[PDB]
Amino acid sequence: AQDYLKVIWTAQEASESIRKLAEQGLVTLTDSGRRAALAMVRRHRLLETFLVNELGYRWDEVHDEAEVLEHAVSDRLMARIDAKLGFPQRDPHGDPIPGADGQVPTPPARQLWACRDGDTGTVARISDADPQMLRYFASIGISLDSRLRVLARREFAGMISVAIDSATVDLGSPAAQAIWVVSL
Amino acid sequence: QDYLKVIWTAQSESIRKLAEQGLVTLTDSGRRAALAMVRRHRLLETFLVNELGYRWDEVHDEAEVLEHAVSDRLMARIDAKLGFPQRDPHGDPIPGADGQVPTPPARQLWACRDGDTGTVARISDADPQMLRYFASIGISLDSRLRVLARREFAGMISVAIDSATVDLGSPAAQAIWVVSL
Repeated sequence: AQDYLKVIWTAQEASESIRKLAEQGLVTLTDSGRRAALAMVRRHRLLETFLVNELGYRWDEVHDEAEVLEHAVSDRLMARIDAKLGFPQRDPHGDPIPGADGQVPTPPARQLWACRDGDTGTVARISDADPQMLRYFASIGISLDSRLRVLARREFAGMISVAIDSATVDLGSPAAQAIWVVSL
Repeated sequence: QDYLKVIWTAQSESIRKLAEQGLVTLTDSGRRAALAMVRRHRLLETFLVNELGYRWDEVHDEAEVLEHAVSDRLMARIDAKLGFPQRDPHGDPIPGADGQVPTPPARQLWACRDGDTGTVARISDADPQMLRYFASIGISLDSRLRVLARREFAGMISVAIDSATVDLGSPAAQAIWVVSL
């Protein structure tokens, strides 16, 4: 039932259990659903950061693991992970790690598809909904904090070329439309 | 399924269900499946203590639950973190990935006789209160001991530490294993 909270919430970022969340005064996300979904997101993202940074994972596999440990990790263990991790703020993908209060440090970023020619920015967020995408960005050089310079906006070709802190590369419309970037 | 561990440490109808899986009084695949869970609930304890700053006596109730959610890749990478842990924070030997299991000719403390000396190497984590007792009186792994007075009745034994002299009861002394050198 709690698997849809990190969905209904992450939408702005099967009815069986939907009528079961509202059975807890939880759901139309009310005031409690925000902190519930934000807590579960905190656990998931923190697990991603821990597996990647400490246990030497790659940012594409790290998801399918944390989707089960979230239902077997205590709050003590989670707080000591958050302590060892340096109290982080973001995924290895750039997904913001909220605080225990509802901080959710969202960065002022728009999608690489929303940019135009001559614009520059820093890769602050990469979508994780598909590991092949993260494998591709690992293949090129699109990591976090990478600085991109948009060269060509060919909407007719459904592409957009960018320059990377290294070389140029051509990214498709759905490719460069996951990856979020902060301007200038 | 947790019985796989307790039947391995010493070596109802809950054990027959492992003969159903072809595991048990341990078979080759049975003692090879106990090696798994035993590596889990051991690498997990030494990871909690050594990396995430735990303090024993409360790593049991955690690893006993994480053991049912750790993948072989996760366990192998934890082992690669520690690199390459041969023994529990309580003293239980980490079974080698091949299945060697280090060799500790270790006797009980109560089973020792008067005058015997030896390095302690394994402590039971069944009772965390007992672990806090062992921490406060000053006994931990690798501290040489000397059986001074094994009193068969009523359940007492006086031992000399290298830190002292402790009068340990039988329920306590039945939780210390010791090698002799």
